[PDB]
Amino acid sequence: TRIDLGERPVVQRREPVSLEEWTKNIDSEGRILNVDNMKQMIFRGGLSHALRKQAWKFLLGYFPWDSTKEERTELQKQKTDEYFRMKLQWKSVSEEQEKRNSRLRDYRSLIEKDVNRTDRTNKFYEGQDNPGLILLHDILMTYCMYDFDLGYVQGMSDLLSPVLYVMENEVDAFWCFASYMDQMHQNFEEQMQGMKTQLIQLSTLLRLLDSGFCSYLESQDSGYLYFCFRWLLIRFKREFSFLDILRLWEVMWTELPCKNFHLLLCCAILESEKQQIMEKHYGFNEILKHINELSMKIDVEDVLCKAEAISLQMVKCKELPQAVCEILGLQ
Repeated sequence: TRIDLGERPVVQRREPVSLEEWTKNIDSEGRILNVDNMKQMIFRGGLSHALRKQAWKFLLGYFPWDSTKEERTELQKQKTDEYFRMKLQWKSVSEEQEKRNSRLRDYRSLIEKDVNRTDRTNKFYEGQDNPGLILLHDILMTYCMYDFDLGYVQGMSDLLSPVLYVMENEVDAFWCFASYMDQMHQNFEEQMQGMKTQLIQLSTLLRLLDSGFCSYLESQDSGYLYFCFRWLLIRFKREFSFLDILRLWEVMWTELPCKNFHLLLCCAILESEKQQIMEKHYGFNEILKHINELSMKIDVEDVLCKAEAISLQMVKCKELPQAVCEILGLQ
């Protein structure tokens, strides 16, 4: 016996924010007028392709919302200088230095490995002669100079590639990736807490939604949800088309409707596959295969709707447990 969530609302989404709608909210000083409203619009509709390059800078934290234009143009000047200063640090490393730096050449081999593996049918990264791959490589090496303790960990190029695609500039892509890595950091740490914390948080959400399904997974030894690992590490990057991911991440970065919205996206997908898994009586292996084969077969708009529908239903609940309250950011 547990919580009655009540009925699930139906969610309606809106058209993406146009370049024109954006420019209207900018004053003469280049400040943004209604932030909360713009965030609501970006969450509700996403961003038009033309608006994507400027607005992501604000979404990712590269440009502060309260900034003016002169503060931004001043910021880019410092960030350009700060970037190439760090790029020079690894680029001036000699063969002799590499022999004696084990951590550095380890990072480099991991980078070269993932880069060749990243988005190779995309126009930006296609072909072995593509400048885009060099940019991927360079930005990732420079991030090793920026954060040497973390360096490069597998899956970080999957996070960078859409950011590099949108920004197209080496300096801009780095600092956007840099702020993106700040929130994504504990995913790639040595003993990784925050992958474990997210899996714990995720199961907590599911036990509230359908506890029968959770009891099922425990019987199938799927109780710790390792099949959700790929989802959480790279934020669904492998489950969606490149264009779909752009829209998916735009919406997430608004930080609306609640905290850890990406966990509810997991719930959204998981409730759609809930019946097939239980009927066909899938075990841990069949579940992992079923979810991996679910790639590219998921509609973004449908999932964003269900995920928000769920959050609305949880926040409204007076009997909602405190553990979930913390996860959704109500505390």
